[PDB]
Amino acid sequence: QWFPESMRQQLSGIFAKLTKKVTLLQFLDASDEKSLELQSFLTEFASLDQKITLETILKDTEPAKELLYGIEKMPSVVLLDAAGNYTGIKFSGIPSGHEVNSLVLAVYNVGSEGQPLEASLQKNILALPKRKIEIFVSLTCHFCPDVVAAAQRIASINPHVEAEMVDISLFPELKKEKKIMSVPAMLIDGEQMIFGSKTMTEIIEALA
Repeated sequence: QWFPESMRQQLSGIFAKLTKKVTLLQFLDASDEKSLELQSFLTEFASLDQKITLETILKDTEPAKELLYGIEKMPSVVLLDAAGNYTGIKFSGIPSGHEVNSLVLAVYNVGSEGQPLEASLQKNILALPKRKIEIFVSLTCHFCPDVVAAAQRIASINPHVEAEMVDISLFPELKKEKKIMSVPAMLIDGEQMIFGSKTMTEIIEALA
């Protein structure tokens, strides 16, 4: 239902490049509709390749784990590498529709060596401090996934950077509070709100 053969053909090409295992860990609230929707989406996504595993934990049954991953917004899924460690990559909401690009890229960067990158960028990425990036998106926003994938790639490389995709349409009170008028919007820690499309260099500069 979620993925047509047209898209499975595309994603099969990318998931052939996976050299390492990857775990998608959902924190499932059984009484919320969006959680069960996310489970359905992730179940079908995980069946696209053997190296992708879906693990399910019920919300409010593992407080130690929820602390460790910083599980606040719902619905929620986090990415773990082959060793079982938290990559810093999180999705708050369902990355369906056009955000499938973000989940695919995140899984690729965690499940492989990644694309070859300029050494100047590589050393700038490793040089960053402790950071928490929130990338606000809508499911129909065409320029959003590229910004999510750039931020979430930094998180995959640097162990202290964390990158959370947030479907802002699911959190209307946060939209008014932080004044998220356009999208993609990007919030680093608390502090700095950055609207519009951005490059890897610009994102690293705002994270410096």
